[PDB]
Amino acid sequence: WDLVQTLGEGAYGEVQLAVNRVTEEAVAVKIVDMKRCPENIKKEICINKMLNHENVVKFYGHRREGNIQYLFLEYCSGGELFDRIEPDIGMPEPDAQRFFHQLMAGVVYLHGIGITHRDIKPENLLLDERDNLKISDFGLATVFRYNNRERLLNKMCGTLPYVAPELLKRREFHAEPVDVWSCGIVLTAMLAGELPWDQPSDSCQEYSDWKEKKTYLNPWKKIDSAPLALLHKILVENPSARITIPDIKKDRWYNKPLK
Ligand SMILES: Cc1cc2n[nH]c(=O)n2c2cc(-c3ccncc3)ccc12
Repeated sequence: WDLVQTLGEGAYGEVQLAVNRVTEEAVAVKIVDMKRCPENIKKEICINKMLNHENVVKFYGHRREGNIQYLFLEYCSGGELFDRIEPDIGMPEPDAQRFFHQLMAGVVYLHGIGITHRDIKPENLLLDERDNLKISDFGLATVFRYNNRERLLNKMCGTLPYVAPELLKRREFHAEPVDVWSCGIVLTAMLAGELPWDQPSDSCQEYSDWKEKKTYLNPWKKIDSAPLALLHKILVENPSARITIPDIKKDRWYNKPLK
């Protein structure tokens, strides 16, 4: 394999595009220099070897080589879902809905084999050539159920505007509804083209305005009542009152045929 261009850097390293010379196959390569991490990078591989789904970025292999680690990962040639949300516009409601469905199938599968991605946001929803959505990056993901026994979480991980309010208050919390919340901030982004708030916290006027049901404001006013009816159920402060993926699957707007 040989490295063509540089797809998305940041911290852990870079995903670079790599095309093989002879075979006519291109598939991305995360590059991690452990000088910082060795016990973390083996957790992402652990968790990647578990995964196999049409809505999750496939894993292929890895080669440790000195301080360097290479994670060979399915190439998603449609880029990020971040780059298809237009500022203060968002996207066509029928495209929003199609992506939510494929997003609920990826997380329904994760949750079923006891993984939680923990940092779901548009940057981490890649897309293939036929524009099917894939869940990407499991280096913050973790095992919230093993041998049919659930472990509540307590560590603060994620990105502040997608994170669930209980992750800043409660000292321990279930992993599933934190993924359900993130997926609802992603639904507001796809239909509103802005993120509602910095963080779901209490000295934050925007979140306090949502809890007061001031939907006559941004971003909620750019969203139609059907899919705003559903967001009302996902972005609930109390995790045990919050909706679940089987009850999203029966939502009016989730099963509404959109043009
Ligand atoms: C950050 C990241 C991880 C990744 N894993 N697998 C992939 O395809 N990517 C990425 C692919 C792109 C991309 C960029 C331009 N055109 C198509 C795809 C960008 C970032 C990533």
